[PDB]
Amino acid sequence: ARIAGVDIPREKRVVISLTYIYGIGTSTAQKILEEANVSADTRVKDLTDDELGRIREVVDGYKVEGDLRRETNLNIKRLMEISSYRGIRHRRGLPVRGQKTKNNARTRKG
Amino acid sequence: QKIRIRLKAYDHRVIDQSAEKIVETAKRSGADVSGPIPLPTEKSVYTIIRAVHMYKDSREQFEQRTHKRLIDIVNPTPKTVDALMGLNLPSGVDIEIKL
Amino acid sequence: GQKINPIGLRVGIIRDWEAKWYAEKDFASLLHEDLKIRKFIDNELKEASVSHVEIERAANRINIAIHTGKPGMVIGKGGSEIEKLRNKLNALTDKKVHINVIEIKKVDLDARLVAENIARQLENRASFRRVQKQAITRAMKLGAKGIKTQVSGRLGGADIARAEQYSEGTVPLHTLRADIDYAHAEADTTYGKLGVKVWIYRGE
Amino acid sequence: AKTSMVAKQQKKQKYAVREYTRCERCGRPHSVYRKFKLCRICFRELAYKGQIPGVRKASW
Amino acid sequence: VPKRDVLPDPIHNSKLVTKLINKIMLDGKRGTAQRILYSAFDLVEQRSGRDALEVFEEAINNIMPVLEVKNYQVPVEVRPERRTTLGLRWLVNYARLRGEKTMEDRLANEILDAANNTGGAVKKREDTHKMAEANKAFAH
Amino acid sequence: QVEYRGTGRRKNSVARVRLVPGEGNITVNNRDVREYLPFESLILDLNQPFDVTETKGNYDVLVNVHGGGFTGQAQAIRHGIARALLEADPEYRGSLKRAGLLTRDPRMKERKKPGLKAARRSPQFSKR
Amino acid sequence: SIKKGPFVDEHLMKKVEAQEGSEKKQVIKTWSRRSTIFPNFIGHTFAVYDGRKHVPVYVTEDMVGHKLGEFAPTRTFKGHVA
RNA sequence: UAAGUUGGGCACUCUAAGUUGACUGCCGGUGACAAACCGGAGGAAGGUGGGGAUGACGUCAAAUCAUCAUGCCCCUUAUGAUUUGGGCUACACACGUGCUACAAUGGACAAUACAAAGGGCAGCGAAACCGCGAGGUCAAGCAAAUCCCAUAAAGUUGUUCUCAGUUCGGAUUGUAGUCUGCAACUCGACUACAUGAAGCUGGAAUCGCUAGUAAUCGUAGAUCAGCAUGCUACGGUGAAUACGU
RNA sequence: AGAACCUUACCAAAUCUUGACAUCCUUUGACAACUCUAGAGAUAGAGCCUUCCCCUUCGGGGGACAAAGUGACAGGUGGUG
Repeated sequence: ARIAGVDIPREKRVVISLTYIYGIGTSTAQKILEEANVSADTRVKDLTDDELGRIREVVDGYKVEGDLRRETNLNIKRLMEISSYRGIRHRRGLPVRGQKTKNNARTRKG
Repeated sequence: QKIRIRLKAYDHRVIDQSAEKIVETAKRSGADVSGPIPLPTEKSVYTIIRAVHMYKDSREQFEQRTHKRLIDIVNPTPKTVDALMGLNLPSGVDIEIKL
Repeated sequence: GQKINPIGLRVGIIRDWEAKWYAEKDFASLLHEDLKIRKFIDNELKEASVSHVEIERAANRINIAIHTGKPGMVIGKGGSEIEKLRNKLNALTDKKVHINVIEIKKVDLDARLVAENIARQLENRASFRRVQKQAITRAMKLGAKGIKTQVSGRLGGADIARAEQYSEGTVPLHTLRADIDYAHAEADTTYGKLGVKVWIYRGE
Repeated sequence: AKTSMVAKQQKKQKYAVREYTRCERCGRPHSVYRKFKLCRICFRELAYKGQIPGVRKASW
Repeated sequence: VPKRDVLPDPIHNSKLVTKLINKIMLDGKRGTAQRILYSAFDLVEQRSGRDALEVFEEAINNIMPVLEVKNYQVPVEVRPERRTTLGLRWLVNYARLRGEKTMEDRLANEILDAANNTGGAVKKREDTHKMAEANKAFAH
Repeated sequence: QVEYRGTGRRKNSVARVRLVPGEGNITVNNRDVREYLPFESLILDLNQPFDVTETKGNYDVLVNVHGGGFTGQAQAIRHGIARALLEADPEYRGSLKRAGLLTRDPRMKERKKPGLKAARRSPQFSKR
Repeated sequence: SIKKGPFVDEHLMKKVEAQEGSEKKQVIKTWSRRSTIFPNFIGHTFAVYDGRKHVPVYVTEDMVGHKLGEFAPTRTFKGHVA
């Protein structure tokens, strides 16, 4: 939303707001709290002038607006464009490392 | 100084008899023989399936007894060395003389 | 299984092990070397019907003791054949040996001896029934607290696997202070395999 | 079949790790003990035979 | 036949707390269950400030059933030990099913309401009463 | 002064209970019980020795204990205390036999049998 | 995963080197299970033996998301009706 | 002395082999007086204290000729066999087992404790350095109550998430690295990042548990050049329930 | 109680037919380590070396085999619990 990306929950803590959409994610919590200081001061949105001073710079390198989308789109474009030695197994739900699919329920498949 | 030994045989009777004769032979020509120090005597575990083609749940238990017995003798002398090397007819014991 | 060879449970309590040597992590070499002598034993088995052998491993020497059915020619007239057996064993096991032949208990009341006897008698086309009657008769004549011999397979030139048992006296199997001798043998003339397990109960 | 496996595991190997510790008296491929180089059933057979000086079951 | 009962309790005043610490001990963990039941103790002593013994005794004296059932259904007289055990089990069941916000607000509300002889506890009580009294046709 | 000795062995937990004169308290491994034993407000059971045995004159305790869990260690203190009270004078031996907590409980964790799993549950039945 | 850098067989490399010195060849009979994608195989063709018969597949310019070890599953129809 | 590292003893625990001991061995009552039954005392063990191996006769034409042997029939320039790829594991699927969550007894963060058992000679890698972690590198001791694998997790001490498909949750794939393997793709494991579906205790039916029990949370061993949600063994918290057939 | 190859019993290909392996007879003998080449590899050609080591009264045996001929054969995860 205002800070970055598309939409941010209101009156919430920063640690979940930065991970509500495509973004830095919460697995990098230790790294971001070591580098930056903007964290969950309290469960509501307390964004002030002191806040967002350097967290935007700390997370700047992680350009997540459409970067993952373009990466995945080009990957699947190569998959269905070039010989689909993985694309043939991508229809059945098999990863690069294999799954040995036996319980093919109706989640990934039609 | 001191001389210590380590014994490993798969039968506590042969080990006890061996320790007794070793201690007696060592003390025959001297004295100050430390007793047969017991050691925890760890074991092994072998699970063997009691079947050939099926029946994995039906298994059998095996193991390997590992008996350790330490006997020390202080003020070493060649006489106690000869007594120790006298005879080891129950060769199940693994006579490992140390210092 | 339902019934397991009782001498497996008996060993380690009242009776010693079949093969004996010093303990170390190099048990694979010792066992694979002992298997060669165990397989070689058949040469003396086929003529002397040796029951079994206790093999000992000294500091650098090997001691064995065979239970032959008769000592006269296993020891030779004056030692005409023991030396060549020792030499052959030394060559085969890549190590020397100290043969100490002892005659099995004078009475043919042991297990493996009579097991091989009845196996050969069956292979010689003799009625297993009459052989068993003679065996149990001489078993009770010699004096034994309990003796049974089972047979299984295609007896009497048939195509049906049947089993028989002929026991006598008190034979406590579930009891552990029994001091028994379980044996086994295999016999056939033209039909499959016919296994026999002779059991001896001598003293408690 | 296994009649050529008894020699294939004994014949030359293309690189360092190409073999399996099969049984010696037996030819059973699977369920082998590397300490004894014997299969699951062979160990039980010789233990019932009392060949190994190891102690019996039911000690715990 | 033997029960292997446990006498002592951190709060010696009531021995039902032994059953409490035993039943709330789900998933093999005791410390947090004992902590949350202490929190329930404190809050019930705080909300409508009174000693938790009286409110707990009211809960364990008003929610005790006298009609149960043991393809036929028959009312059966209840042993006091089984009656108390079933009451405590229902208390912990209400604690699970309420699913409120804090660790012990549900527990304290349950014990207070049962002491009031109102609420879902007495609702289940009258359900047992009327379901068993429906089965009296097999008593003769 | 005189110092008595006792020991407690249960649930593979052995407490070398040593009793000394004093106000009546313990030092588990030269440390207090409240924080060493997690969530151990159960010291009512541990002081039951003083409330039911030897009138109510509390006797200081020094305990060096290793092995077993903290609860098993705590119950192992009771056996040592009871043994020390026994060896103090045989007058209360019968009463302790009649007051419980004297007969050592041999109930420990037993062996694991084939057929169980991560949860110690017997195998299921061939349903449907 | 990855060890000794890129993994090769050191004999198919000899054939590719011999056939790449002159004008490039579009026919190469091979097994291609111990080889990886690397820039020296551009412009060539390989017949990877999936198990029944090796089938030639031409090398493209975008070999970042493909490996020459397998082009089609050795499980023909992948063992399924659809 | 940081610490049993050191001088001193085996006092305690523990440590392995002989010895008493729970055997009805005593009392009271019941019982045809007897056997036996009930209660008790002493007593750790009261009516075989607990757990484990030992599974009668036999039943299943139960399984194994694929441990091995094994009679007979067949190929024996192939029905034997040297080497390379895969394949026993494919999925509109179903099945049973096992693992993970549906949660705020909870998750996430920080200080903090309790265990036994097993293996170890070229293997077990002390400390330490580096790295985003996996792990890279160097390195101590030890043929073992010395030294290592190896830290016990829950739990105690404080905090946060505040009832949402959730700071629950990791199925799904993509990016870059690590151990072993010459080789990780059908075809090992792990890591750092991102993505975040279902699932908010489950219908008829349905399995397991009688006391240190279930349930839960950890540890070790084999399987291995490396690869265990499977197995075995060890350890921690630890309940009610059986009135009655 | 370890399926990437070896593993595996199947297919395809390169392939031999006393065969992959092993014994019995003989020409005989410590079993070939490493490289170049054709070959997907096998395998084959070679360079190279395996190379009486133990008794040896001079052989010989055995003892391994380098390759060969020989009749048996070996072999079947081919079948039959």
